[PDB]
Amino acid sequence: HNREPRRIVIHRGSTGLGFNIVGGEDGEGIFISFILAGGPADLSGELRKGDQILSVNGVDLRNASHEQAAIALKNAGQTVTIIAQYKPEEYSRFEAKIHDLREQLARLWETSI
Ligand SMILES: C[N+](C)(C)CCO
Ligand SMILES: [Cl-]
Repeated sequence: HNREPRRIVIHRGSTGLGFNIVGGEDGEGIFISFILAGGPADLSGELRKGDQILSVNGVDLRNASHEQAAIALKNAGQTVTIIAQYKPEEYSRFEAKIHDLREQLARLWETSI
């Protein structure tokens, strides 16, 4: 898999981008948790679950809060230029939050874009 940052351009009409984000803790970043089948992100075929979102329309999200990221993505207009970087090892830390909890005995804080 390409692990280097990738410049992705999504064209959408008047809908969401059709993916979910998790993250926003300091040092954590903003990750794709889910891609909706038939949404603009899916149809493009370029984004994946476990991608970190580094930038949207020239707004740096590498250390954004969850709310900052959600608002930047929702308000990005119809031509969305994303810098993404595939980091599945870092992504598995979100899966470990739910796993660790069900073991130490649950949903992630997640927004649909
Ligand atoms: C409150 N949620 C995080 C679940 C969705 C909106 O950001
Ligand atoms: Cl660019």
